[PDB]
Amino acid sequence: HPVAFRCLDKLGLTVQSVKWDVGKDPQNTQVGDGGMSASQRKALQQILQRPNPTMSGAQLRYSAALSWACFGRMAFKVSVMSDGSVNAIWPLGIPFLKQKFDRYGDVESFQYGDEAGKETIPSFTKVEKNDKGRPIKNYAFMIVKPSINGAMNFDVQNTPLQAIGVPVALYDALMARAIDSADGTPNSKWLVTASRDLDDGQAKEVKEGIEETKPGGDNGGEIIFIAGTDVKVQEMKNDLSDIHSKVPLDDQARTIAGNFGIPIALLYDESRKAFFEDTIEPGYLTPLEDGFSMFLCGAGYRVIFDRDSIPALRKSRADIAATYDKVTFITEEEKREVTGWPA
Amino acid sequence: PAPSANPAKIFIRRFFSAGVAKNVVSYSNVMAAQRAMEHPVAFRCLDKLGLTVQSVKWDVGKDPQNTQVGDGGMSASQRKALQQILQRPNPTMSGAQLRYSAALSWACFGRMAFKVSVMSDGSVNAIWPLGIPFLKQKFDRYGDVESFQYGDEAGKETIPSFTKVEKNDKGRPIKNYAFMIVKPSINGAMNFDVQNTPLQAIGVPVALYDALMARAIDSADGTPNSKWLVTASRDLDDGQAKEVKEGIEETKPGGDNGGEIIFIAGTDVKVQEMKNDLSDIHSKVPLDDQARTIAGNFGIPIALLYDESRKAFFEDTIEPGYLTPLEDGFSMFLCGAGYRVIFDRDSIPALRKSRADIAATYDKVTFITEEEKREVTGWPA
Amino acid sequence: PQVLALEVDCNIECASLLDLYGQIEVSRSTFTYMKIADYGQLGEYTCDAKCDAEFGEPGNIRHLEGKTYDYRGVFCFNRKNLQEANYDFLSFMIGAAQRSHRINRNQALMIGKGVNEPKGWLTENCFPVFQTLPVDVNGTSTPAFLAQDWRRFVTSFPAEYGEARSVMHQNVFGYLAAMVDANGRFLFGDGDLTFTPDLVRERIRISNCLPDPTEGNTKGGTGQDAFAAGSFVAAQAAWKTAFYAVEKRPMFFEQYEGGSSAWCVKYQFGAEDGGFVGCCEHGRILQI
Amino acid sequence: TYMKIADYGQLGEYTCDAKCDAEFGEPGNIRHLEGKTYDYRGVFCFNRKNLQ
Amino acid sequence: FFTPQVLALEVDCNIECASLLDLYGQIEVSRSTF
Amino acid sequence: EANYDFLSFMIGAAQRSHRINRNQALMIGKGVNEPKGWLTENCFPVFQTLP
Repeated sequence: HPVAFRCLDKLGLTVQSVKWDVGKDPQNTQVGDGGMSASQRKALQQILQRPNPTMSGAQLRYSAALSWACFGRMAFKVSVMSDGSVNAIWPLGIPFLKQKFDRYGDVESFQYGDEAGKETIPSFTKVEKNDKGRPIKNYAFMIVKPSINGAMNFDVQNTPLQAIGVPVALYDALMARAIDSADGTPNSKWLVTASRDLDDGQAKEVKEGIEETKPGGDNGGEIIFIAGTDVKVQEMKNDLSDIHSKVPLDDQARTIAGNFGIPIALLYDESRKAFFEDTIEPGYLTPLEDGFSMFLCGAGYRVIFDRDSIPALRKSRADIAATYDKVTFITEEEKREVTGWPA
Repeated sequence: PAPSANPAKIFIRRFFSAGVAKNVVSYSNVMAAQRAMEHPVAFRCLDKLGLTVQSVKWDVGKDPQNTQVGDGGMSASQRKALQQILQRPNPTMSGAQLRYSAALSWACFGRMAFKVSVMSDGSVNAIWPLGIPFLKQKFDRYGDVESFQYGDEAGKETIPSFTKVEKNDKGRPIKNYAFMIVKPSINGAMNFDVQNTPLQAIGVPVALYDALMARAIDSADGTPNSKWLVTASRDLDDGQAKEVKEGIEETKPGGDNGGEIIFIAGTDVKVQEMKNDLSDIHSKVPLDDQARTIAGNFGIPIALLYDESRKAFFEDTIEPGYLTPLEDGFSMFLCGAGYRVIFDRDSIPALRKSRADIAATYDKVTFITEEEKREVTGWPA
Repeated sequence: PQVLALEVDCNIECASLLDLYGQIEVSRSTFTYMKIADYGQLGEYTCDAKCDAEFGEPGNIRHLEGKTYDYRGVFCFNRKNLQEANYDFLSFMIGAAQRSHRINRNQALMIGKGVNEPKGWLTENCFPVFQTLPVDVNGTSTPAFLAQDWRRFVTSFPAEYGEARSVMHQNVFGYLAAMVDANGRFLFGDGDLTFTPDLVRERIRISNCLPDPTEGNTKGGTGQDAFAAGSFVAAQAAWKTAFYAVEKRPMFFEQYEGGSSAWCVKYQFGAEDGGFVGCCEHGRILQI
Repeated sequence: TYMKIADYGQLGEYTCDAKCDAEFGEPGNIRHLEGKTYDYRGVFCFNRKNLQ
Repeated sequence: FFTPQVLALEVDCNIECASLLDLYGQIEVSRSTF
Repeated sequence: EANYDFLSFMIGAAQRSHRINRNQALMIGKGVNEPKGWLTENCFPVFQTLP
């Protein structure tokens, strides 16, 4: 679909733009740091910057946000070598990913494939853990979007596609009317009709006369003189300027756009800053970061993306830094952390 | 390190079959990209995208997230040779033309293909772009591509992929290879999937544009441009019906009696003036809407076809849709860790003001060291 | 108008006589193995003071082989009710096809008939079959099956063959537990309302799609309920060497583009497998 | 209402290994049937003084 | 053209006896008559 | 199965049949469904020896 694909790949592109890095978390009350080795964290940096071969971290970010937007789900695969050192990351095709639950309350393994593919990859919950807690064999993530009535993993999906079926049908139906009436309506003017008694043989003389005035004719610009037997011409209006129904078409585009959380103005800079810090960040950036941060590394250390990366926030961050500099009843360290800059 | 066991074996089982050298793009997609090169708006959008990316300047440099103290600039001479090639590719070709053709194919098909001829020691010799339409690739048994077939019958260079090729003791290749940069899509299928192109969702509007414009060109020549449908009665003695015609006709600018009245004594003749509006033949209202569609799907602010729109077009679709995927694709396999291909943002003539103001205001801040004031606005060290 | 998630189906499988048979995995669709017919006799107790010898009689070494058979099917849809349904026909049918494979494979591997089906050990009829005596009652000679037979059958297995399990329909095992001696005592489990020992210690695996001689549990037999002599009751064999089951590829599911005429999208599934009886001397069959 | 999956059909047939096609099998029934629920109620009275 | 994969099973199917040897009175001679 | 790779034999036995058929066509191919070969068109000047 034109507008649906336009809104999707925009959200995919913008999320793909942020830059990853592992860092100290701000709420580091765990003095018993979970940076188990400081080498797994190094390898974890390499892998977030260079995932599984023939794929970069950018394409990983794009595919994750895209699958999250279409289905409300995010799945991945890890290959921790033997000591908490992750080797590669693979995103999982969510349409044909099946999972099986335990007896108590949760999923334990994921089946990927109907027949030959039968890799019952374990969940992060139950897998061979290290003495500190880090896993040793493969597992999967299955990041889920919350919903009503709980049912953490048993519930229905929560995606914008659930509430745009009616408008998207209206659009494809209306544009079908547009393309249909485009070819099929005559593009001719001047419906000329003769009277009854006109002696074909001179009636054709009337046709060639009225015909031989088009650009390329002979008496163009000139007049038509008909001696007797008044012929009557009528000019067809051929409006043809409302075939796509402009008014009940843009309303649909706004609905299937606003439902995805995109200011209409995008399809001025204030709207860009809003679209970045109101929908993209608190619907794709913070859940992806929290899911990865939850089970990819120990406490005290977690995945972070630098906000300065965003080219739309550079001016915003800049002035905020300037005005805070003028304040005095505040020590330097908190002036730093309020605008990034950990220590 | 590499475990060689990806979950991408889910497709080689029965959804695909190994050793066939399938084509990378559908024949319909090639034709659609072909005919869209003559369409006015599509070609206008297409060459614009390739144009802007072709203005950016390349150079190799240290990467900012350099935690790899064991720098992958294996020789520091391969990097100089790599810099030479990113500025001077294979003869009869400049780096700009590479950027233009590469990003262009990425726009039409969502892929990027290249070829390198590393001499013997990780030193790249030259780089060649590969035609996406007639490029076939061959998959392995586990999960990925091993070779690329480039040509039908005579040209059968079974070029190896980067994954399997004669590597050095450090990891750099010794022989030729290819890239096949891919744009991902739904349902994963890293390489087995359908392309990701704006051309997918512009089929209806372009056909609407051709149809309405075909109506336009047609009705311009075919509708009589003559006025004053004059008509007479069936008693006027054709022989003086001529002279009344010569009376009314000979009033044109530069005539015998030009600009004077027409007096008809008896036998009242009846004139009617046609309209022939002809001022909405192309259906302006349902034309610019289609133009706004095929331009918006390419990620183009309508205003471009004011400065704030140019800034947005640069730092919303061009950079994070053509600059970063090309740069990461190169940086993944063209050089070792710690070093990668960079392009200077300061070379964009539109962003020169914004960086300058951001540099200006940051200067005033004091609870910040000089090095991080630098790195936040380029300027590594 | 209050659709639930309750999915009561109420359909049954068999047990699995698959962990008993010896498992072998092959890649090609044609395997071949050797077999020792007989070692033959070599050397006699010759006399003394005779500078000679005898060549005896050499043995024999046969060379056998067997192929693998395939199992396939087809099922389509209509693509119109699959888009509005409140369920998933595919994942239901994917299970509905594996369900048909597991029960067909096990049954065919048991009772298969020659061509394009692995010859089961039932129809092979080279397992030595043992039939039980009939009993007298009021002059009539109705056939029966007493607990005295079952102990005689299980114990008569040659000891040098190894340990051998037994297979029987659970209705037969119910027939044994409910036997009565002369007055009123049960033979097994005297006075506890139920006799149910650990089968794995008595090495008796139970199934439910064996011939089941007590048809519908309604032919204990005193009058017109006689066992209809000539019915299978139980079997016993060193299964790890008496019968093998080969596997090459599990089931597969492939969309069939072409034949899908834009109304009924048609899937295709299949699998390849097989089995064959080895030395059918380890193994005996009890019969009425 | 709820579902009443009746009987899985017979899908596979163990064909010969020459034909380039399978053979159709019997289908299954789902029997979407329903059921209602009843109600229980009654009353009882009192005085006011006779209860204090 | 079709090479059959040779598996490594070997059915024996023969049968020995038990042995009464250890029960009998073991003894060892060196000449041919005692 | 069939250790001798048959698929590679056919693609090889198809370009070969194509190669010799093309050479045969451009020489004597007759009008419809064949390129008009220069041997059958016969508008080259032709010289003939005398006995």
